[PDB]
Amino acid sequence: MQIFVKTLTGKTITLEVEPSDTIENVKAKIQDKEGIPPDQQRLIFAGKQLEDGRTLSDYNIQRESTLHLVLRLRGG
Amino acid sequence: MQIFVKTLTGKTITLEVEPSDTIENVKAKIQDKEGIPPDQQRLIFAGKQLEDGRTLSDYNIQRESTLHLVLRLRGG
Amino acid sequence: MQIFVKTLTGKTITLEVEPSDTIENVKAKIQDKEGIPPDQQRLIFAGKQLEDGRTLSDYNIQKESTLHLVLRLRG
Amino acid sequence: MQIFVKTLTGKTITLEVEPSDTIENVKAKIQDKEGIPPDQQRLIFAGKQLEDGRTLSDYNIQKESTLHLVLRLRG
Amino acid sequence: SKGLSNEPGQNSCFLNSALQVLWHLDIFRRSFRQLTTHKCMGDSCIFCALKGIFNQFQCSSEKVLPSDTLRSALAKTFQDEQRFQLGIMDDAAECFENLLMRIHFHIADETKEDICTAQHCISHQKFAMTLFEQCVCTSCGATSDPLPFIQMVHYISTTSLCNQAICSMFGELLQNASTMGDLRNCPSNCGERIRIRRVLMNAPQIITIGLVWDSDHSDLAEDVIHSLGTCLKLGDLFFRVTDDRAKQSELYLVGMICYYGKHYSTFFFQTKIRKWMYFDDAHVKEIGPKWKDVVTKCIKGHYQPLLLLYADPQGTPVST
Amino acid sequence: PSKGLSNEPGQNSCFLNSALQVLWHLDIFRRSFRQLTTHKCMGDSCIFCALKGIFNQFQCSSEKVLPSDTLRSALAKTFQDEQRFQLGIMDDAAECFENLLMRIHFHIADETKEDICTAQHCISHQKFAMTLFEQCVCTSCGATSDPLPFIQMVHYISTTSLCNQAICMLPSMFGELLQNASTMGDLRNCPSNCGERIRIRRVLMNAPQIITIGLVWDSDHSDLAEDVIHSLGTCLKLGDLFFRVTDDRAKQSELYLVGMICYYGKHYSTFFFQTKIRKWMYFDDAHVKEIGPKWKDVVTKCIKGHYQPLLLLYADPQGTPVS
Ligand SMILES: [Cl-]
Ligand SMILES: [Cl-]
Ligand code: NA
Ligand SMILES: [Zn+2]
Ligand SMILES: [Zn+2]
Ligand SMILES: [Zn+2]
Ligand SMILES: [Zn+2]
Ligand SMILES: [Zn+2]
Ligand SMILES: [Zn+2]
Repeated sequence: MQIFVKTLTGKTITLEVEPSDTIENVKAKIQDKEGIPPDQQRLIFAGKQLEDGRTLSDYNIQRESTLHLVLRLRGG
Repeated sequence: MQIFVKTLTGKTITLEVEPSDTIENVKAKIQDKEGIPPDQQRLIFAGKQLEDGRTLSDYNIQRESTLHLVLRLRGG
Repeated sequence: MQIFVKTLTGKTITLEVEPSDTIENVKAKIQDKEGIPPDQQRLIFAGKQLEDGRTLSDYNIQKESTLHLVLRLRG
Repeated sequence: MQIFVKTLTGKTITLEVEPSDTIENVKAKIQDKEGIPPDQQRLIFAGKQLEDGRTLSDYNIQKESTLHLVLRLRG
Repeated sequence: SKGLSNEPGQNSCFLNSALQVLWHLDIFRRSFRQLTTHKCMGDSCIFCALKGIFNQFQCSSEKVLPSDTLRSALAKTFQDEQRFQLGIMDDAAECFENLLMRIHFHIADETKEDICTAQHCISHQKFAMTLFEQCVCTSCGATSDPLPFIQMVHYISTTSLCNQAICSMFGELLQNASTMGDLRNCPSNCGERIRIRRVLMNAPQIITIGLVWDSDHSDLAEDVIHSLGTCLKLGDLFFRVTDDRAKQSELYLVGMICYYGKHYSTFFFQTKIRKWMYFDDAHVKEIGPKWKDVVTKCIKGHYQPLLLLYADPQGTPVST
Repeated sequence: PSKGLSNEPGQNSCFLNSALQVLWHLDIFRRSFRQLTTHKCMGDSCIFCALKGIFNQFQCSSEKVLPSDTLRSALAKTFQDEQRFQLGIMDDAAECFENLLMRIHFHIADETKEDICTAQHCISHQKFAMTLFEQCVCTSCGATSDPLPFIQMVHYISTTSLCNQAICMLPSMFGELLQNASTMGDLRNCPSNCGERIRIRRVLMNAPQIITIGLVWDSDHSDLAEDVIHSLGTCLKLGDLFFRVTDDRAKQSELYLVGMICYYGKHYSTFFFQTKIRKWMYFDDAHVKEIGPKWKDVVTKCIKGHYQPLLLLYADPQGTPVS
């Protein structure tokens, strides 16, 4: 299923994923297309922050769902 | 499989895992026993940092192996 | 551990709390700073209103978290 | 980008550098600050010696990284 | 237009004020009519009490209607926390908020992850604000851990709405007001101080604003009514708005709950008559077409608006 | 057995002969290497094969002096692209020592997907290597940096840091002295900038049975040599050598100085305590001499010759060869 990851700059990422894919794998796929280290990534869906251990199926994240990518990083 | 996780205070976390468990999978078990968020967790074995997306059998981590848990804290 | 509270004036005060504190305790400390009785105090954290009886840890209120104080208008 | 160099005397200095900088480029900056000629310079990062022709990016030298300088004694 | 009854000791104008708003918002009413399924609580069921009141609002020919069926379902549902109890005086915004929550609890399949996906849930599909808070330092890059949550009402301080007014486009006024005391140190303590950012992620078609008051006898009342705007551009209510529908969404002031001396009232725009209306429990009265009259009625009675309700003119009820 | 290694005018092999003497005289290494039958051979040029031929001569030959030219040649061919250890060119004994240990691992172990040596026959990783991680930790605010793990065969410490920390202290303290000297300049800012300062912390997670200390010199004619020699101790407590020592075998480990590669005047030589004769030997290529049974005898010679110790080898006397 193609899921949509939306970033703060406005870029709407599209990824081919399956419900088995853990949030860590979604973060990996994101790194394959943006170069953002998963340790700096935080995913958000329906106001809930998704955990890397859980999987899309655990959140009922159906196809064509839009996810929100917020980055938690340090300075300098 | 029983593997052991050494904290820097000397506490030992015993974990029941499979060779096919990923590192993010192991960090989730550590959170179940300690409440340590996985984003704070860094795991070290044989002088190498363990990558979230790779498995325990990738690093040839066997029974009774000892992993070292180092934490990244923001502080304050 | 310190905590931020957004008062009715729109300003922020700092409260010294521990996570095992009930919110009646947090309400009492707000009363010593802002002078509002706890019965007129509505405390909102992350959308939900803190129901008296729970502790600060039951809402995952860590250090430097900001509570939104709201005057209850019984009518 | 800022990196640290632990010098022959145990003192820590600061190198202003770029990820695309060859380590021979880094060795020249160390010569100007510390006076050690390049052929006598041994740069160790994470237990491994840096070999000429490579850049800081090749070794994942990032900001706040520390290079350990050892003096080469040809005999 | 109808009215609601309060016995001498009933002390129920908090419910009645909120009951009028829900009945008059076209989005909530037209949605609620296409609902024939709910987790009934039996006797302490808010849905069935609510339902019963909406049937009489549409079919009954009486001028004043009873709301005691909702008062008991509210008192029994909240008997463990001693809220909205039978006879006591309570808060109207609290009542308006817990009513929306209790509705969702009746129209949801209790998702384990607590997400709400129900296409028919009015409280989440039309009213709820899904956003997150985050501290972003633009000088050193640092960034705090994002805090996401859902709120049903956006609360803004009165001392801040007025002050920013002293300092057409009152969405920026609300955003500038809501962020007044939100200065924080940089997450990495680089020396810089930043303001907390909130960015909305969905597209609510009804935006309900809460006004935090300083006392039951506020002297800012008159100035607060003078700073209110009728047209609200959703694209400016928050630091950022992700949904494009919200980016171009303009919402009009449609209803409002007011407090005055331990009592509650409700002003509302009946679009079927193009005139603002007034409901003080059982006493109904027409105000006029111009919003200026609502202002004059309010500043003449020292009213304190507690809840402001903005509706998307091009809104839609829930869909199958 | 104490024999010499030939060095002809121009071949500049004293840096290799100095390292070779250490490896042959180190009990945990020599006995381990003898039990090693199979190896990843590189062909006619192969360090393991040249090393074995040298070690077999050290035991079976009756000649007072032996040639290292086979290992010299194999080292040159192995590092031709790096332009190191080339024929006729001087080189560094500690670099030579390090790389011999590294290539021994390449000859003994197998390439693992994650570059993790676990082979019980690898002398370098099983007995020499130190497994560490570095971290910045602030006690005041609790902030911690990302741990940086790595493996090293030699622990390098500055000679000026060593001499200075010796004056501050003015046996059973040499470990603490080495640790305070190593950490002297490792002051950094808090990872989160609370305003306080921190010291880089090094944590040893394994238990080497041979610790190789490398002295970082300021000059090739150092005027700190005498103070360095007088600052060196003969007993190392491994549990004190690093800020943290997490392995129980290493907390209890006590290692004694048995070898020392020395630099002087663009030349290299080696002192070693033969546990049999109970005396300190000295090997300068072909010249083998009896220094004496007391460490002071080595001190007197090093100070008189202005010798600059480069590698110190501390061996656990309760250590064991590879299984
Ligand atoms: Cl030469
Ligand atoms: Cl210690
Ligand atoms: Na992760
Ligand atoms: Zn019911
Ligand atoms: Zn809902
Ligand atoms: Zn900053
Ligand atoms: Zn061979
Ligand atoms: Zn090895
Ligand atoms: Zn700190």
